Amino acid sequence: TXPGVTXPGV
DNA sequence: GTCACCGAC
Repeated sequence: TXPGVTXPGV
């Protein structure tokens, strides 16, 4: 996720 | 986080 908690995705 | 397979903590 994010960053934080990438994306999704990448 | 939650998948797509990458991201970039």
